[PDB]
Amino acid sequence: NTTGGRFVDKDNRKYYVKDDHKAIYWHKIDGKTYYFGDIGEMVVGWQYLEIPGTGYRDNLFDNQPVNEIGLQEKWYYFGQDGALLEQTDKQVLEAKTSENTGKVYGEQYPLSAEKRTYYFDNNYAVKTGWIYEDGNWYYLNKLGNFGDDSYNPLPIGEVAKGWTQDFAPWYYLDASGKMLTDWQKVNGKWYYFGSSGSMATGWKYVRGKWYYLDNKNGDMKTGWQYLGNKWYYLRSSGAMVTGWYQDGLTWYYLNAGNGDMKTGWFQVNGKWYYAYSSGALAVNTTVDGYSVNYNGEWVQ
Ligand SMILES: C[N+](C)(C)CCO
Ligand SMILES: C[N+](C)(C)CCO
Ligand SMILES: C[N+](C)(C)CCO
Ligand SMILES: C[N+](C)(C)CCO
Ligand SMILES: C[N+](C)(C)CCO
Ligand SMILES: C[N+](C)(C)CCO
Ligand SMILES: C[N+](C)(C)CCO
Repeated sequence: NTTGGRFVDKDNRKYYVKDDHKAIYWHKIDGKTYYFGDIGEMVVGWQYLEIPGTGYRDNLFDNQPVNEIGLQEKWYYFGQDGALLEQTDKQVLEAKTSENTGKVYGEQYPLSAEKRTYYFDNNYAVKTGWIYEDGNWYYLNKLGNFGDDSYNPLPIGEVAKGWTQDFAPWYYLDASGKMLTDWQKVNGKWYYFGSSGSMATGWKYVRGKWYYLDNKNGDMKTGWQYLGNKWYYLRSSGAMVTGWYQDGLTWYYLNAGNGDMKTGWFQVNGKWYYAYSSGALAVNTTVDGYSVNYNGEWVQ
């Protein structure tokens, strides 16, 4: 693509000069790809740059008009010689930090960070999103942090850990980035991630039992829960109860199918029972005149 010029050392930097003009941005020179930024300085190592190939940031020299278009940006790695790493699969590289990113030929060595595995797309840019590796799903960040002036792209392409949203469904990656599935206890509470990994919220039927995960935060509930102007009792295991349930000495009746707590007179196998407005089963007394025995049965 670019020819007739020659690399030059000057002012502690490396430039590519052709006819007294410093190349800028993306250039392909004799089988290798380089990036010279907005004024010519040759880059090395980790770089967050506008994507190449369009023409708006390619084959340009400081003696030319630069289109105001603001192109998408992604991470790229350049060798210490400024040559782009044309990887389409994976590479072990040092964790992107503030010290080892955006540097240029002529600057001192960064500061060791820690080696990590980075995956790449078919155009040599760091890959983002979900990936399945060695039997597990990992989420490679697609977004950076904050906005405009204080925007931070460092997180992009990194393996996510802990609670993470996918832009929104929530997921939880373990200490090594592994996405959890099914029942998992996190911070002492239970969560159900099903088989796809997305966090369940609200009511969920799992293995023949009903459970209620916080409609917002997803954490499994237990004990008495007032849901939808109805009471339900969830065992310590979280599983919903149906039928008779004794809390202390007080009895309650959870609807045989839906599970909601009953109040008022109700029948169970022909026999009549009465529950107060709190659910407490009436026993050995009279209810509006009708006698109820020790089992709460309406006797004559
Ligand atoms: C793990 N994935 C999120 C990619 C699968 C469910 O869509
Ligand atoms: C991040 N979540 C709200 C999904 C977890 C509850 O702490
Ligand atoms: C069955 N759960 C996974 C909900 C917890 C009981 O230990
Ligand atoms: C457990 N159920 C989902 C059936 C009751 C709430 O509608
Ligand atoms: C006769 N009882 C009122 C006790 C039964 C509900 O119909
Ligand atoms: C036992 N309950 C929580 C259902 C009654 C309080 O009114
Ligand atoms: C189970 N009951 C609530 C019906 C009474 C004890 O037999």
